[PDB]
Amino acid sequence: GVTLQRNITLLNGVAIIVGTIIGSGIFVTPTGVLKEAGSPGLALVVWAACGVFSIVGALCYAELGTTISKSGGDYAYMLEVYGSLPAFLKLWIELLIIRPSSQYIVALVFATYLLKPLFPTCPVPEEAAKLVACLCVLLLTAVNCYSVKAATRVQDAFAAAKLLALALIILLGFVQIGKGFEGTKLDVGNIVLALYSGLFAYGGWNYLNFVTEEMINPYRNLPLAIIISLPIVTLVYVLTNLAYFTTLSTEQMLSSEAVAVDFGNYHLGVMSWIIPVFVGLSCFGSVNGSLFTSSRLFFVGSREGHLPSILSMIHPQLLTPVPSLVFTCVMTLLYAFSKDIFSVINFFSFFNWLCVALAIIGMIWLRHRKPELERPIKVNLALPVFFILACLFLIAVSFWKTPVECGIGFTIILSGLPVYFFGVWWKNKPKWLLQGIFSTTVLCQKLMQVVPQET
Amino acid sequence: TGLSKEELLKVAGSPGWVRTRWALLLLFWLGWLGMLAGAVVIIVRAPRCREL
Ligand SMILES: Nc1cc(COc2c(Cl)cc(C[C@H](N)C(=O)O)cc2Cl)c2oc(-c3ccccc3)nc2c1
Ligand SMILES: CC(C)CCC[C@@H](C)[C@H]1CC[C@H]2[C@@H]3CC=C4C[C@@H](O)CC[C@]4(C)[C@H]3CC[C@]12C
Ligand SMILES: CC(C)CCC[C@@H](C)[C@H]1CC[C@H]2[C@@H]3CC=C4C[C@@H](O)CC[C@]4(C)[C@H]3CC[C@]12C
Repeated sequence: GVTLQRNITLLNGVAIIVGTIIGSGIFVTPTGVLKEAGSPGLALVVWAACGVFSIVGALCYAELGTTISKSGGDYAYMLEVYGSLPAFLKLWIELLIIRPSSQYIVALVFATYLLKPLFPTCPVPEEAAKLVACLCVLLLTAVNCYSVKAATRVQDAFAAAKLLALALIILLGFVQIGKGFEGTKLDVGNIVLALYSGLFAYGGWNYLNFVTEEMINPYRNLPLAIIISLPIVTLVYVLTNLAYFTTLSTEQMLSSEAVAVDFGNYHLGVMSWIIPVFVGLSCFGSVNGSLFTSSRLFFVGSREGHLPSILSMIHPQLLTPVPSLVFTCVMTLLYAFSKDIFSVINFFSFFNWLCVALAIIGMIWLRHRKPELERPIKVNLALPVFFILACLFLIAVSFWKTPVECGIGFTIILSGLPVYFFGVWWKNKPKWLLQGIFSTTVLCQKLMQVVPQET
Repeated sequence: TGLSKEELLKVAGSPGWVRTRWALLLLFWLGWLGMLAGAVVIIVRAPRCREL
C-alpha cells in the first residue's frame, strides 16, 4: 500500500549527483587553489588530481550501495558494520548541524548571487538576502512534498542550467584563445593544502547513495550514475579552470571574491549579469538536491529506531515523507538567526572525510566477514585501500590546518552520547514522557494525514 | 509507532480536520506570498548603490 516508490530514472540519478557536486564551488573556489599552488600549471594539475581521487572514492560507494540497498547511504553503511551507536553519532551531527547549515549556506548563496546584478558594486541588503534564502527553502520543501516526479524534474532543469553555464564559460575561454607553468609553491606542505582546498569542490559525490532505495533499477543504475557523472564533472572542472586562465591573470584571481563574475564582466559587457544569475539558479538546484536527499536520511534514521517515529510516516495519496521534509525545512530556517555561519561548518572539516573513510574501512571488514553477500560490483581491493590510506592523511591535514576548530567539532560529536542514552538506551520509561510522545505523534499524524510505511 | 493506516484515515476525514488541513495549506502559501511581498519591498526600498 504505502511506501516510497521507485521514481528515479538514470538521467535523474545523474541529476541528483551532478547537481549537488557542481554546487557553488567552481564559480568562486578557483582562488583557493591558486593561493596554495601559486602557479596556473600546478593549480590545473591538482584540479585533475582530486578529480581522479574523487572517482576512486565514488567507485567504492558504487560498490557499497549495490551490496547494501538501503537508502540510508553513508549512515546505513555504518549501521550495517559498526552497529547502533556509531551510526547515531553520525546522524546526530548531520541532523543538528551539517545538513541544515549546508542547506542554509547554499540557499544564502542562491539569494545573494541571484540578486547581485541589482547591486553590482556593493553588498546585497542582508534583510533581503535572508528572506530570499528562506523563500527558496520553503518553496523546495513544498515542491518535494507535492511529488518526487516534481522534485526530480526540478533538479533535471537546474542540473541542466549548471552544465549549460559551465559550457558557456568554457566556450568563451576557447573563443578568447581563437582571438589570440609559472612561479610554483613547490613545497609539499603548500601542495597538500592546495589539494585539500580543491577537494571541497568535488564534495557531494556520495549523495546518490541516500536515495538508492528509490532508483528504478539500483544494481545497474547506482554504479552507472556515478561513472556517467564524476568523469564528466572532472573534465568540466579542468576545462573551466583552463577557461578562467585565458582571461584572468594570477594576481586578479588571487584577489577577486567571485571569480566567475570577473570572467563575466570581461567577455559579455552589457550582458555580464547572465553569469551571476546562472550562479544563483545553479545554487537553487543544490538546495533542492540537498533537501531531497536529506529528507531520506532522517526518514531512514527513524525507520531504524534511532530517531522519533513521526519522521518515518508517509502521506498516502502523494507518497512523500512529509514529516521528514517539514522537519528538515524548520531545521534549516533555525540557522537563519545566526550572525555568522561558515564557522559552524568549518568545525567539521574532518567529519565528511572521516565518515567516508569509516564507510570504506567498513567495506574491507564486510568483505572479510561476509563474502557470501551479493555483489554486482567487485572493485580491485587496491582502490579501497588506496582511498582509505589517502583519507586517513587528509583527516590529519584537516586538523593540522586548524587544530582548535576540529577539536570544537569533536566536542560537539560527544553531544550525541547524552541524546543516544536518553533516546535509545533509556527505553523512554517515565509515563509522563511516553504518553506525551504518543499524544504528539498521533496529533502530527492527524494534522498532516500521514501513516507508517509497510514492509 | 502510532496509528494504523485505516485507523488514521477513518478519523482524518472528519470535516473539522479536513478544513483544518485546508486552512494550514492556505495560511502557509499566504505567509510565503507575504514573505515574497516583504522581500520585494526591501529590495525596492533600499539604496541602489554608487556607480563606478
Ligand atoms: N560534513 C560536511 C558534509 C557536506 C556535504 O557534502 C558536500 C556537499 Cl553536498 C557540497 C560541497 C560543495 C560543492 N561540491 C560545491 O561545489 O559547492 C562539499 C561537501 Cl563536503 C558539507 O557541505 C558543506 C558546505 C556546502 C556548501 C557550502 C559550504 C559548506 N560543508 C559540509 C560538511
Ligand atoms: C521565491 C524565490 C525562490 C526567489 C525570490 C527572488 C525575488 C525576491 C526577486 C527575483 C527578481 C527580482 C526583481 C527583478 C527586478 C526588479 C526591478 C528593480 O527596479 C526593482 C526590484 C525588482 C522588481 C526585483 C524584485 C525582487 C525579485 C522579484
Ligand atoms: C514550528 C516552529 C519551530 C516554527 C517553524 C517555522 C520557522 C522555522 C520559520 C518560518 C518563517 C521563518 C522566518 C522568515 C523570515 C525571516 C526574516 C529574516 O530576515 C530573519 C529570519 C526570519 C525571521 C525567519 C526565521 C525562521 C522562521 C520563523
